[PDB]
Amino acid sequence: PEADRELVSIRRFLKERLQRDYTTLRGYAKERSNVRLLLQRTAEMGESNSLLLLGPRGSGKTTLINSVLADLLPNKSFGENTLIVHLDGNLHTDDRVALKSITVQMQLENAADGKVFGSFAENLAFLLQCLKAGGKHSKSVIFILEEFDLFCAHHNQTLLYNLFDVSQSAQAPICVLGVTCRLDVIELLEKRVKSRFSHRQVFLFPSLRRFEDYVDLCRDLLSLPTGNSLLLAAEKIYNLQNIYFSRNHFDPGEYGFSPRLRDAWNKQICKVLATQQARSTLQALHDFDISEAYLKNFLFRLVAHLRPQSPHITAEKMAAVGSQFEGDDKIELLCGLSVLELCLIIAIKHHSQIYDRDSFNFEIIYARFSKFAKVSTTMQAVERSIVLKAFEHLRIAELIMPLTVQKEFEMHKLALTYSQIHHCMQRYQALPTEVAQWAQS
Amino acid sequence: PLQQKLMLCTLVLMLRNERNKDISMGRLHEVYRRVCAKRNILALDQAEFTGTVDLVETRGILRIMRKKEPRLHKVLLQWDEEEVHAALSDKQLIASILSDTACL
Amino acid sequence: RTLEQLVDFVVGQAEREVLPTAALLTGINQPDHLSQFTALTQRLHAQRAAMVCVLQSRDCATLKAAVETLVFGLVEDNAEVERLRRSQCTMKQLKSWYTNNFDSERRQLVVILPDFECFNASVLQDLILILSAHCGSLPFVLVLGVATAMTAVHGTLPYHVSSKIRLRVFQTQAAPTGLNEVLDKVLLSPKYA
Amino acid sequence: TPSQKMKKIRAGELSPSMQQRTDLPAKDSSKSELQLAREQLHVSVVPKSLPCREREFENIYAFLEGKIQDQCGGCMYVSGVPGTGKTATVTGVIRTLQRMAKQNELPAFEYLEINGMRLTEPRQAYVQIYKQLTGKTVSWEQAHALLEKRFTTPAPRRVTTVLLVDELDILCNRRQDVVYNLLDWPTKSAAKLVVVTIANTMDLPERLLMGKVTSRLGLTRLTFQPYSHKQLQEIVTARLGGSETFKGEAVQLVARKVAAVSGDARRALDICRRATEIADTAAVKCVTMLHVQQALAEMIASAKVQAIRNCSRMEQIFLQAIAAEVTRTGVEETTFMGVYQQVETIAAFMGVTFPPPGRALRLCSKLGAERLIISEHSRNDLFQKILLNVSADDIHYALRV
Amino acid sequence: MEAICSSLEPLFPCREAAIETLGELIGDSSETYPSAIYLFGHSGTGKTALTRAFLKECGKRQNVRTAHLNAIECYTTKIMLEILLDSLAPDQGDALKVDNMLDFVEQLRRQAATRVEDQGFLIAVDNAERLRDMDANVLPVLLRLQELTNLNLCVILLSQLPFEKFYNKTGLSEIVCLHLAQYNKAETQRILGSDFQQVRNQLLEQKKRLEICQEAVTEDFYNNYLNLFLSVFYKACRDVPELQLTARKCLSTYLEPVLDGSRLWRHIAGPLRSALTQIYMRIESLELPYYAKFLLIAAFLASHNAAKQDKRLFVKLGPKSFSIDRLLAIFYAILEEKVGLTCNLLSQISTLVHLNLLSFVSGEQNIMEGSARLQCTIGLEFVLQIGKVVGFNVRQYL
DNA sequence: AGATTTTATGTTTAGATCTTTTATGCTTGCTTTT
Ligand SMILES: Nc1ncnc2c1ncn2[C@@H]1O[C@H](COP(=O)(O)OP(=O)(O)OP(=O)(O)O)[C@@H](O)[C@H]1O
Ligand SMILES: Nc1ncnc2c1ncn2[C@@H]1O[C@H](COP(=O)(O)OP(=O)(O)OP(=O)(O)O)[C@@H](O)[C@H]1O
Ligand SMILES: Nc1ncnc2c1ncn2[C@@H]1O[C@H](COP(=O)(O)OP(=O)(O)OP(=O)(O)O)[C@@H](O)[C@H]1O
Ligand SMILES: [Mg+2]
Ligand SMILES: [Mg+2]
Ligand SMILES: [Mg+2]
Repeated sequence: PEADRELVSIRRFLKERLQRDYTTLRGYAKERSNVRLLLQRTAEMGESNSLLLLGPRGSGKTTLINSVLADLLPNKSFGENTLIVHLDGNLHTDDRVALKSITVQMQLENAADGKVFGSFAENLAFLLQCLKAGGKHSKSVIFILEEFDLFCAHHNQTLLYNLFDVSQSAQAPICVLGVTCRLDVIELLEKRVKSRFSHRQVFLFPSLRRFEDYVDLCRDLLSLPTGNSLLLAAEKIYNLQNIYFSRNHFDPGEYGFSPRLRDAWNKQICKVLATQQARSTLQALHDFDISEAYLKNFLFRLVAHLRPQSPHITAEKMAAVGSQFEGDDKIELLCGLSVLELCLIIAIKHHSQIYDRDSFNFEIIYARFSKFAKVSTTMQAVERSIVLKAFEHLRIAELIMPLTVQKEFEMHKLALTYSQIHHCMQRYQALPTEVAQWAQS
Repeated sequence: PLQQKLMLCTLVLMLRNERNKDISMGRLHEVYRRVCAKRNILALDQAEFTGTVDLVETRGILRIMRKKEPRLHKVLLQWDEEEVHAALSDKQLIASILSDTACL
Repeated sequence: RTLEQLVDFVVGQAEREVLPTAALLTGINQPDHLSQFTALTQRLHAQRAAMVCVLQSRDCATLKAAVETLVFGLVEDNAEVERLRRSQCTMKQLKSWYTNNFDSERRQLVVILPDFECFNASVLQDLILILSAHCGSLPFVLVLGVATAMTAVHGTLPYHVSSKIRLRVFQTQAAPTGLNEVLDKVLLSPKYA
Repeated sequence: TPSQKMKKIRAGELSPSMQQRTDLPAKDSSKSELQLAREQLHVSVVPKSLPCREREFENIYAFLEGKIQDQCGGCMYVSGVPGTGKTATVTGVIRTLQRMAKQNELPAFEYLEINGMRLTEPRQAYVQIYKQLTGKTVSWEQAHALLEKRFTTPAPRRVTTVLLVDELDILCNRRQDVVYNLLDWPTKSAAKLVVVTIANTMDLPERLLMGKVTSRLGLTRLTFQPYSHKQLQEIVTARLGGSETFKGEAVQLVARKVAAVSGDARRALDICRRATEIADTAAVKCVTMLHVQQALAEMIASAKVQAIRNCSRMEQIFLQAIAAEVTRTGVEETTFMGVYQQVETIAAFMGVTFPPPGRALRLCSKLGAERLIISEHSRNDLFQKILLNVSADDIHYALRV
Repeated sequence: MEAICSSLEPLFPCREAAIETLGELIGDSSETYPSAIYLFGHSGTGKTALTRAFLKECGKRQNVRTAHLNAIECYTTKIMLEILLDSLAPDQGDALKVDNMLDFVEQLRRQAATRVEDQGFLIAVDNAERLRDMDANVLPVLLRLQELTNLNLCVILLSQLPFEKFYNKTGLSEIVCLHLAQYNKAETQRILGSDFQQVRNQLLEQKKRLEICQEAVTEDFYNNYLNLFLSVFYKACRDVPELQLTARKCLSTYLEPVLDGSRLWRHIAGPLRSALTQIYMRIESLELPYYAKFLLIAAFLASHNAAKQDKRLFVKLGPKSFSIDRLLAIFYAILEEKVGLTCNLLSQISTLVHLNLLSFVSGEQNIMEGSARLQCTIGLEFVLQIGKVVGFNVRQYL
């Protein structure tokens, strides 16, 4: 069957685009132009700059940096006159780990095949002496410090004070480039380190606060591109792979759709996104979080469901994944509890409603439960030990949290709003009527 | 610097008008923004205001007790106001800020 | 008699997920039972049915120290049947050592816990979850030494921890019965002057 | 073998070279005049003679020339807010003294220098000072012993040695042994050491140094005041030369709005470079005043109202309800439960439904990662505390106007 | 992705939706993986066994390298990185060494290969709730290990908690949440009844009883017995392994009238309501010395009678704190014999503390200085039993 | 010219320290039942 395999090619294409498109950048014209002209002036003119990408998580900061590096690196001038040192604040948790990584990535004489010799002090002295020994004739370094706010937390901010100071000095032309999500990262800096920082800052707020931009983004993310665009994209990716993410990138030349298939797919995508139901699902999704990582997660859950029996995306499929997104996940845990733990939570809700959210105890809740169990005519048979193990089963799900003493007398707090328990009372399967009457009063 | 003058005048005003001398950086910045708004001059953001108060701290006029977050840092004046008034050397401005109770 | 029943329990697990485990309702007189557990290690080594670690409460203030003394006791006990530093006796090294030795033949990995009442509760529950995670790959048996009663075992083991427990209860004879036996057969014997 | 490389490094017999460019740097004559101003305005290009720091130059020069010619030794403490021309003036005085000693108008002298933030440990200064003497790298104990053998023992012909020490507050620690040794060595007659110490705080010897260390530091002191409205203009117009690429009102606005904040000179020399880069993309060859206004608005940024306006609608309802609970309860620290109740009230007013609390914790985590609010780890839901980091009037300014 | 779900469905009845979602997200290895998946559910829901069978079938059928973990084992991050790279970089021997998170990312970056072979990696971390209690850079890196290593890997996480508990101050990357719902009564009956041939073979290997059982142990009989079992036991627990391990013993009691010649429900409903009281206890009287008994009931009166009532009872919320001298005073008041203060009596106090019959609510560091506070931790019925064996009527002093 | 303790050194983790802040407890000062 040919129709069974074109859908597999479409699904692998859309999944590979949603997951591995590390250099494509929609939007940010002037900001990308600022970052590109700054790195270009550092590589050519020997200026020592510094920059600080800023913005909410999920906006394309790493994608912007990868786009600028992917368009600058194959120039055979930026690639020959500039060495690039990535650093990350989650992996380089101490100054000496980041310093050994700097010594390796710059290929200094004391590195020797990835095992740096000498102490942290000797590594800092050799790095600063190599940087002081250079000049405009030396190669430009481009430091890229992702998670810069964690680099601010290091002792004395000492590595930061070095990395800025070379940028303030007539030494090697380096370009420090922090990338961080906090909008007030600059007040974390020490006043000396803040003085040596050049205060230019690039904010990357997403450009799709309007809903129509969100619908256009969801349409462009699902449509199959024209084949000449696949040729130009594969040409650019081959140019960045002849010279890091390039070992496992998109490579869109592996997939080549027929014009009738691309036309039928883009027709179905425009017809689905013209519907009021898909627009209502995207409206709720945009109302929660506008960031592109959220939409790509929703679209990956949508594209993953394209079985050969059902090739087409439809508005009911987007409504099903959107109903999967919006549901409360603590009510779905409360519905899985057995009737004894549900009676314990109802006794906890009664003790909280009566005493105005005072902290409870296993003894108080067991007494309030036994006052119902003596007349329940189905709960007479339970032992105190079974109710105690049910209370511990409530405690390990973090539906009950300790105030931070014997395990039967420790004070506790309910972790639920009363509306969540009230919706559990309606969503519960095969609830006995005695518990449903006791819950009302 | 003029922003350091406005910071010292708002700190003297909040220390004079209030029995509780537990002044945070955010509680001081929220009054400093209203004072700059009534003076019809542009106010610094909190990220620059923290560096301004840190630069005033080097003179010994203040002492900042650090906390977990930059908003929660506690400014503590270490000069008396009779010295702060002679140090600012702009009595026509301090007479305007200290008579501005309504902006607190 | 209780020794033969415990050895039959360990060999029956060896003939064959939850870890099998054997509560031993021993008396209040805790120091006396080290000879009992030593006789259990002597029988299990003489049959070549198992290798035994013994986890004292003094050695296990934290989960790290408990795992280190457990792996160190199993490896050095096997070395003493036929010295790595205690910093490097990870459970992964225990799995690699068991595969290098006894995968070709199955010896049980008995872990005596003589003073069950003296343990930290969180360290003991985390250790039971760790030993339950390795069942199938590593055959563990967890005999215990409960000086009080089984209600203490049901109290210190929560719903999640007791979900992975298949315990069997053995009972040591009462201390006054042992005193009466010693007083009648020894201190009143005709043969001593 | 690597050990021969490390031994040649620790003996100093191989200089630490850095890789050179494959392509030659561009010639000076191809540059535009605006590029010439952009490279004269770089902060790394120190002028040969600093404008507006003549009095401090005469002070440090008279102190160092008297300490060198008298062959006695001593100490000095210069201090001031960053960017005020401290280290540039001290190195300019020392370069002038070296130019004078080269012509035999002055006795010759050695010039050691350290910096307290280039050292991982306070004791590593002993490793570095000895590295400016012999060039060997040794352990700090052997280096401290050899430095005591050099300074305590009179060995003619001993030459005068000037030990500049930037960043004195990093070298302190609790024991204060390193700063005590560095200030105690000049007091011995055998050592001709003249130590100069640069720092930021004016009150450092009384604030954190010990009483004997403050007694050794002495009463000779100099304070670098912040640059005023006029000196910052003189600095930038000295950097530009005779070029008219900058309007005089543009430099006046840069100096007027930088001197009002800090008095840093690096801020003025960075804002003028950004103004040159802004004028370059407009294809004009003169930096007119609106380019300076755009560069000033960019580099004294205040982008939190843009962040609140760019938030998703449920996050804006959350930011309204946190300020509503702050106004209602009075205290500035609110639990998540009352914030969620005010969220349900505001969402019932606006007509949109709100996400259930497990998604409201995701909204609170996003605002706490963006630092629009301060919030705890999410493991203690409904009882976690939510400080508002942005001011309450900024939220209404974002969501109304 | 079809063969894996076809091979897992017979092992896992009533999980066709979860197996279908797992085989759509991380089934085929040629297709790119989501960066992280978080499936969650209650105890007994079958997530550890499901991810183990799924990772085993994907590793046998395809090119993937699997790595299963228990995060309780990783008290330090170096243990987790060494086990993860022992599984994802096979046959490295004892030469394997990982210093920190950076070395793990670099050595995983070395494992990337050509796209023709379509390799994949998979990491399951059971007990993922412990990941938020450790180094606070393990969880954010694990949620973007695919972007960091440039490598086709998904990091599955397994916990009893929703992902709303897992957010930190710095935020987190996106994750594909998945919910394993616990079964209703009908699906639980189908799951308990899915092992019918095993119990039928177990009875047929265990001789008139053999033919009278094999002619009457057919599928409707086991289904009706499981209906009679779940009519009483589903109220206390929905936990499937506990229902299995109790239902086998209850069938062993239930089967006797059929072997010995409705008409069954009352004979089992005797024992069935006895097994209901022994639920969660997984089983297949504290003798004391005399003066230890008096010390224990005196500690119970000290923790149960409050400080003010001793003056009226002895001159002749929770359990209360009591100092050791208050315990000795109540012990001498109730003893009515007056033994001396030997070493053995205070040794009995300390060894009652060591057995968790008493407790140290405070003090601890200064037991001898008199600042120590003890708290009795036993129930009233054990005290009444001790007072029966002793002959001291405790209820007079309460 | 190569293997072995030997020693000197650097790192890391557990413990001492500084500082704030919060609390039970030690004492006080009335306070009030028997
Ligand atoms: N402007 C954009 N153009 C293209 N893709 C984008 C853009 N913004 C976000 N994305 C998508 O969002 C997802 C995450 O983006 P990205 O990795 O750039 O965020 P990030 O900058 O790493 O955030 P953080 O650094 O805070 O984790 C990526 O899959 C990327 O495809
Ligand atoms: N009076 C001046 N004239 C010309 N340029 C100046 C003047 N003052 C400062 N600069 C420029 O600003 C920079 C200030 O560097 P300098 O080392 O003097 O700062 P600093 O006061 O030592 O800072 P810190 O105290 O943070 O170490 C110099 O590189 C110089 O180019
Ligand atoms: N749908 C099912 N069909 C058959 N057996 C099941 C099913 N669900 C669970 N089980 C059984 O449950 C047993 C163990 O469950 P498992 O340990 O996977 O639960 P868990 O979620 O890991 O528990 P915990 O969260 O407490 O670790 C397995 O032996 C398995 O046979
Ligand atoms: Mg990133
Ligand atoms: Mg300086
Ligand atoms: Mg499990």
